[PDB]
Amino acid sequence: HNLHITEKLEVLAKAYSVQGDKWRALGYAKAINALKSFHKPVTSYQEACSIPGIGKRMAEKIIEILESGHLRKLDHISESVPVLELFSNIWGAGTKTAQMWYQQGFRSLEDIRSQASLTTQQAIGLKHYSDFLERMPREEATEIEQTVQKAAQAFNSGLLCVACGSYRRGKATCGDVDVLITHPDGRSHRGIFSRLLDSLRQEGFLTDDLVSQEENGQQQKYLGVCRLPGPGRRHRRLDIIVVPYSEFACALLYFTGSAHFNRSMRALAKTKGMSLSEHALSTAVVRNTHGAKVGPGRVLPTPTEKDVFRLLGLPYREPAERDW
DNA sequence: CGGCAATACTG
DNA sequence: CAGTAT
DNA sequence: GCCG
Ligand SMILES: Cc1cn([C@H]2CC[C@@H](COP(=O)(O)OP(=O)(O)OP(=O)(O)O)O2)c(=O)[nH]c1=O
Ligand SMILES: [Mg+2]
Ligand code: NA
Ligand code: NA
Repeated sequence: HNLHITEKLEVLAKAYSVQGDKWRALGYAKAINALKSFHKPVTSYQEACSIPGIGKRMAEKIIEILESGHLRKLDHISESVPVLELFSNIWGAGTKTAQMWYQQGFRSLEDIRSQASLTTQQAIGLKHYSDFLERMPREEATEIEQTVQKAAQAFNSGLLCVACGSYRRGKATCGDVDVLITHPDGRSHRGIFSRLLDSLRQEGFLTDDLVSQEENGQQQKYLGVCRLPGPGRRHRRLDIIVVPYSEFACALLYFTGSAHFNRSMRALAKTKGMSLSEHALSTAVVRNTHGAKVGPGRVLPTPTEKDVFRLLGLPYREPAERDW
């Protein structure tokens, strides 16, 4: 909700991110993800330090954007950054691949297309490069969720289908469509991916598969590309997860996010000797001196999302209140 | 000093 | 496993 | 980067 001083920081955060300095980029993310949820412009160095997420190092940079109106750090960002960002926006390519391609002399998508060795996923990502950078209106996301739900309830009307992610958080636009599928009887959700996916392929709704371990009967997620019928339609990313009714609440909480919200909640659980994943909320978890899990602990009953919050000693938050 | 979420595929 | 993804 |  404020301080365009962040637009200068966002640039650095993205630079460190594409370059692989993930932890540093996370630090900037939180500092920025904070300078927004805040209220008044920061006018003092000590007034910065006071904000949770901002430190002495960050404050000194927040003073050069006000006292000087410009951050000199941006003037020394590697010329490789724009290219690394270009490359890492290819679905399936991350910082490691982008850096490798850059080191190999590649500088444009034309270079990637004609000379780079692409994985199957990356070839799909490049083929839909522009489309994958666009967000769809939530109205279209509804159409996509309904298309999957109809095909699902087609072979089992008992299947519960819910659109999660940014859609459930009530955003105006959606990057992809995240559909969670389960079954109230807690058993019939058995290997339905085969039937659902082949049904969606049957009607030409699915165009490309990115992640889909279909040889496996334990498949949990399907990440792919779909496109609604008619003219003026673009390819949209689709992410579907089938979960046992037993893990419905945690799966719903997870898939709804946001990402930063999930990380915050999971971090809280850890401080309480507990653990949260899309599968369950556990207590009495044993972790070594490195926060690594050594002992599983006990799964706690979590029939509903509110239960998870309750068990964590947190007040319930509607999906729209989790848009962190 | 050293964690910063916890998990699922791919090859 | 590393890399990438949610 | 931040912070316990
Ligand atoms: C990326 C990521 C995501 N999640 C969860 C929580 C969100 C859902 C859906 O992710 P998505 O990227 O579609 O996000 P979404 O919120 O739907 O935003 P878009 O509208 O799709 O961009 O997955 C997570 O726990 N950790 C992560 O690192
Ligand atoms: Mg989404
Ligand atoms: Na990418
Ligand atoms: Na497959």
